[PDB]
Amino acid sequence: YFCDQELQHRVESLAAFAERYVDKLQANQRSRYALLMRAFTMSAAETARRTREFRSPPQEQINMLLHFKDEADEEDCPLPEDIRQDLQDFHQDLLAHCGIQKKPQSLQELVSHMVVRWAQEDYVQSPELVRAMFSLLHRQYDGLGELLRALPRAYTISPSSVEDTMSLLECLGQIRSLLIVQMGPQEENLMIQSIGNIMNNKVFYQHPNLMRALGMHETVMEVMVNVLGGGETKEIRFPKMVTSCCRFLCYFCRISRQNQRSMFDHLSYLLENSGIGLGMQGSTPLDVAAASVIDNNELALALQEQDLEKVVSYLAGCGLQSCPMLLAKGYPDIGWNPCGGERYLDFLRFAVFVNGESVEENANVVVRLLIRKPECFGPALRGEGGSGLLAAIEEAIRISEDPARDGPNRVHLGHAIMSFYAALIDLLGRCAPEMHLIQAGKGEALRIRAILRSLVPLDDLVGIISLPLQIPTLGKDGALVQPKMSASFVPDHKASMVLFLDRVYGIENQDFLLHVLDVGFLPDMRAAASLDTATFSTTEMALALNRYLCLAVLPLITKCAPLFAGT
Amino acid sequence: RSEGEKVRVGDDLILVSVSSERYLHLSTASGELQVDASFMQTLWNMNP
Amino acid sequence: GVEIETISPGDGRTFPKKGQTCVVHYTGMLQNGKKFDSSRDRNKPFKFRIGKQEVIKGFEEGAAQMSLGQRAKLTCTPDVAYGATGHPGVIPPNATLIFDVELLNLE
Amino acid sequence: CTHARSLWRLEPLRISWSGSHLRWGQPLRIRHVTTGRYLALTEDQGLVVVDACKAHTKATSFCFRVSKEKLEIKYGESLCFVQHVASGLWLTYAAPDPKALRLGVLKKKAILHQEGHMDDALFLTRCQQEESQAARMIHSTAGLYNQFIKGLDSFSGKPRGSGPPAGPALPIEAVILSLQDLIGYFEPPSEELQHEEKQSKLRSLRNRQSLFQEEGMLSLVLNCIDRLNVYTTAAHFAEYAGEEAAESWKEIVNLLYELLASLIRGNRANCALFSTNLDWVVSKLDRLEASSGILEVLYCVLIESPEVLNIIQENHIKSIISLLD
Amino acid sequence: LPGPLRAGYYDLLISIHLESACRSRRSMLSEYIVPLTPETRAITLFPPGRKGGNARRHGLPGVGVTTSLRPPHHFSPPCFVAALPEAPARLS
Amino acid sequence: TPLYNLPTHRACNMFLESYKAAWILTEDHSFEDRMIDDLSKAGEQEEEEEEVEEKKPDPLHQLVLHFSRTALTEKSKLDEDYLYMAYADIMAKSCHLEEGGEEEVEVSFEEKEMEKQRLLYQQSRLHTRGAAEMVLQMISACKGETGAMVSSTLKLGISILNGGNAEVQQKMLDYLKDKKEVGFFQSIQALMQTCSVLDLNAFERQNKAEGLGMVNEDGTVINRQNGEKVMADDEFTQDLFRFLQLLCEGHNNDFQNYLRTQTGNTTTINIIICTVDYLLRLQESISDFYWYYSGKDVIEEQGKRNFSKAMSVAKQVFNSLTEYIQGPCTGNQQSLAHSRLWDAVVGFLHVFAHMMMKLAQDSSQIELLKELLDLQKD
Repeated sequence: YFCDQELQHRVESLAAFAERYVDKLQANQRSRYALLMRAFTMSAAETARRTREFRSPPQEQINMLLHFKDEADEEDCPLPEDIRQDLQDFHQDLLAHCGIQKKPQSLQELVSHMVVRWAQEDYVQSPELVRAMFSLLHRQYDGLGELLRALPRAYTISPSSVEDTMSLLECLGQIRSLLIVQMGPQEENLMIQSIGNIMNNKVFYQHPNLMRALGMHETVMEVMVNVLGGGETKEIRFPKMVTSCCRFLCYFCRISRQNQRSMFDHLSYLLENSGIGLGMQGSTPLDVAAASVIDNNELALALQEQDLEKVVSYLAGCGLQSCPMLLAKGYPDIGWNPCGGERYLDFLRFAVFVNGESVEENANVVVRLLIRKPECFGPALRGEGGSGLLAAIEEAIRISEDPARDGPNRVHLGHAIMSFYAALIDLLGRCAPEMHLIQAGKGEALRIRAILRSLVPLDDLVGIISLPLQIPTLGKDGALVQPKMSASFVPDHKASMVLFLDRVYGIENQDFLLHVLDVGFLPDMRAAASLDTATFSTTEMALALNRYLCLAVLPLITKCAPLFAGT
Repeated sequence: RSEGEKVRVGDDLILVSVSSERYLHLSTASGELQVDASFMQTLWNMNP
Repeated sequence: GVEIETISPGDGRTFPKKGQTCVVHYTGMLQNGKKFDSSRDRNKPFKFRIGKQEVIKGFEEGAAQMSLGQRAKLTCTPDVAYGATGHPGVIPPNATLIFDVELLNLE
Repeated sequence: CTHARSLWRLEPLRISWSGSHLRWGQPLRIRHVTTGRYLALTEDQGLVVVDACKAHTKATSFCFRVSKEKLEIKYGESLCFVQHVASGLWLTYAAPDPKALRLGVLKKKAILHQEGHMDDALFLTRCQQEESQAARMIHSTAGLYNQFIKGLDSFSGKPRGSGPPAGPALPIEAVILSLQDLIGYFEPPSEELQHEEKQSKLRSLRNRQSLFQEEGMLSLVLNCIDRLNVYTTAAHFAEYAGEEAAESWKEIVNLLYELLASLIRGNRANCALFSTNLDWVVSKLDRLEASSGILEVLYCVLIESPEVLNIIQENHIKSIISLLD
Repeated sequence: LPGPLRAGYYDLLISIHLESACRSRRSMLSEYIVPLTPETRAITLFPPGRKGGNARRHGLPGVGVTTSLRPPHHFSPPCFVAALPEAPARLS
Repeated sequence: TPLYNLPTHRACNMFLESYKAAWILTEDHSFEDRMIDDLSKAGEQEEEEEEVEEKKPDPLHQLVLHFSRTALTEKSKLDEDYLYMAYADIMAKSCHLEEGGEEEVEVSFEEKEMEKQRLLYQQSRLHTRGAAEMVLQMISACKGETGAMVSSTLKLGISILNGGNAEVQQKMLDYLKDKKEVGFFQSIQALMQTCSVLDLNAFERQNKAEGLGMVNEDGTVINRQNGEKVMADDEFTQDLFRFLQLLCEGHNNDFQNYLRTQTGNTTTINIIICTVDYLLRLQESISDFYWYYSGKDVIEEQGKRNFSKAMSVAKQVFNSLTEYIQGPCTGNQQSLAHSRLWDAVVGFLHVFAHMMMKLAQDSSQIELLKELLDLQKD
């Protein structure tokens, strides 16, 4: 405990010098900027200082400022010699405090002589005594190393945020104390409250570096491990606990990209623990994996082929067996769980499409594994059955039509089938090679493109584009009969359809362009023009139709506008 | 057997196309045995 | 049904208000003779203001019913105090409570 | 593989070559060490293990041929094709059954087919002397305990009535001696030993305990305890069985509880097996006979199993408090 | 008092009065976060004795001013005559 | 982009980070030798224990015995122990000071012998206390799991075995033969299997990430430095094969034959064959790297670094094989003659010929060509 207090004194003094030295160096750098702006005659020096000192990231320029410790690099820095000597003197003070430099005079010498004296006195037998004694010896002999390890946990907080920092520390202490407690109702409720308080605290998103330095992302991951140890056996325990833990972790990933990196570092556990019965609804390990992989390209490149193999295995399982939860609910047995299939397809979508671009390596690996396991494509695309995507879509429409087969928040199996097919086709479309690769004519790009072309036929795609959709019309008595949300065919299906269409079969001829125009595009235009009136314009399915329009099919028209010439 | 090992005579092999990435397969579902490169494997024990 | 017993007389003059603080040094005690709350050996002049229901209503009524400096025995009914294992472990279910209460000061 | 079920004794048909090095094609009987049966043939499946009474040379005679060719043996680093001497059928693996494929483990049924496969050759591997001895005591202990169980069931439900409870008397002396020998065999390593020696003997004890538990000796001991604890007291056990039988009923009960405690000592899996039988030990806690034994059993289960502590209920806690009061 | 009883009473006091706060502070002691305060800028590496002996003289460990943010200890009075009241978790 | 407009707390955080990186980390403090010598001093215990033959262990010996007891503890896995990492590093560098030496002037015979004897004494200060037994026990206890624990254990074993010295070799051999355990060799085999080779998919992915670049939340880092996916744990596999080379160094045919076949043990694992298999995988990976770069006119700097790292690993494997066969060890010679080494050799010869031609055509790859010739020499 005494050595811990000594180390705390060391880091506190380091923070004190941090404050003083950033004040001095900030004043010096501001005066340097003013002098450089004044001195327009020194063109080369002005350009060099503007590029290096004043056109660099703050960490880079502070590294350049502090680089004068090396004797050779005593001229690159612009700091005054007095400031250099001040930091040097504090360095000598820190070394003297750490002991770098008869009767002991300091705690270090006292502990060293003490440990050597006991160990030379007797062959001590208590293993805990041996471990503690030699750990004390090592900390006393490695004072610089102990501070070197402690400084990652060191952080400097603005004085105006101290109240919220203390509140966050108390919530952290509550979670850490409840860690050793076995999970229960009251503990779950207290964890919900603490996670909510941490999320509403402004320091959570204000200081991601302090956030990682405290590092209770690992603590709530330990909460995940503890709850999922019992959750995996039989059914999930404390689904509210699982949902709130991804609430915290998934939002933590959305806060910053470094938080995203730290969460992506532990990607393997989340995908192994993600299951259909576990994450049958809500905020899931699949969700935190998707958050850690989405909108980020370096992490998408760092994605592991073993992780892709695992999620393809889960996709194969979803294709093979029906949902036990759905069977317990009493809905008709489908033979495959489209909800879980769609969730893993969405994860693969976020894995293979980042920053508005298609990542080549991940796309190739995913399509490779997909064609290695044909059962992942679902019953429609199976080789032996040959059911056909369009015929399966019509079957799903009639399944949602007949109440007996569509009945046992609410789970609609027909829309689940449609969403599974839409997600699979969307994944293939964003796994399609880039137009640059196609024009370059790379063998792997043309090969993957041809594989997708064989996988999905043109006639089924144009049929589902031309698939008629019901329309919310006012009833005879005045009751607006709108289609049931998440139970009827939705325009997101056609959106993914046409996304695959323009990413694999980029429209280059006017005959088939006008063919799909008369098939599905113009009828959609008529439907939206009819829905334009304010009597039905406020309906959610019409708003989703407008979203489909502007986000999917209107850009295709803008792209194919030059091809429309000579019509 | 494992990849990187020289193929023994009479050993079962899985011939996979590099263009279509499809395995040579013996289809008997049509009632007549036929050869076709498709997405499930067939142990072609090609012998010299 | 808290039962007042005058162990030692006090002022007989100054009685608590709803909204007056009482510092009491009590000896919580069971019917069989087993104490459960010795604020005196814990050196706690427990501060509670009458009429705010922060205290079990039998004990609070007895404290308001007694006068300052008057040592009294409160026999609180289990209905009027800790009906079902109040502070489980401390109090057995359905047991009458005896409190040796005196008012140090009527603030 | 670690299970004693994989152990097979090889008794040659000729006693003269029992210790002589094995010959290719030599007639010989394969025997299951744990169950005591002999691998042989039948008219209702290809090959099964039969009793020693049914183990005739027409059925049990197997020989390790070099290969499938028509007409010494190295312990490992070699390959042997087993064939029944008379019939000539080869020990082959059955084709992968779809139900077994749906099951997690393949567990291919052994079948005798003259048109053998190319993977019918074996890698013979000797198991250690400790494992061989453990399998042999498992066989002998199972036999003795089955005899005891059959006798207890024979006089169960029928009072003695001043007459012999059953023809075959219980092997009480044999059971008591076996219980004492097993307690000494599962005696934990002494703490006076050095660190490495103590840990090695602890490892040997753990694997022996796991062997017995996975073989099912723990379940049979529990069954014997149930059969004995059907009777409330030695007077009741003398009312049903003989008085000479009830003379040592207390000793047999205490030794059975001590053996159960030794079996479940320091084994996470063995203590987790009692997660279902928590009601059993708790209901038998209040029994006057071997009260210390059942208390020690409960103590070992609770200290070496977290699952039982997860599924302790208030009636169990009240019974443990009833032990105090 | 006998040895076992003395140890039992000592650790009973520690467990029922100091254990939760001790564990919370012990877990929080790993991180070292410090605000910008006059106390912080007054913190110095070595004691400012301004003497020859005071030069390179280490101060007493654990006696200096600590500015590291530590959540305050929370304690509740153990009173069992106030009416006992979701219910928040009790304090030590 | 300026720094004065930054908040004071953020500037303090960046100052702590920069001071940590460029001042504390750059500063070098040598406490290992002094601390090991202080621990190895027995003090007055031997003075008061002159009459007793079984003297109480000195502090370093007690440390070694504690580490050995934690190794011998029957555990499912060998958990991480920062104390053991620190102490193993301290002992390893304490016996590694003299091994490292602590136009060019030649060393006299007396100087070479003096350096060798000081190295032997620094190694004695640990192996007379149980360091060899410790490293064998922890290598066995790792159960073939790659990590910093086994990395530090292998580093300490290398520092003990430096020079191929007969006393530590004999102590290790005697301990292994006395315990008759297969854990050590099965862990070695598992680590050999878990070693890595050249990965062209990882190379392309790393190049794409490097071309992509990114930014950071605090400040900004364009083209952020990440872990080299190509030639991961290259230091670890070099240390593993160096440890095996040091075991077999000095032509100690007892340990050579023990590595070939583990007599007395129930199961034998041929570490020579495992080395052959890993060298085969490395040969195939280097051949694939050649087929990738052969279309390219000039090897980029990333490819040059990958070639250098993989080729240094290959050099270590070749040296391990040469130390296996050096001496008249007919069993090892026959095993390497009859286990696929000729095939791996033909692969390496093809790579050598084509890389030699290409790197002779390209002038700027003189360093890579010299390293190629050195590997061919091995």
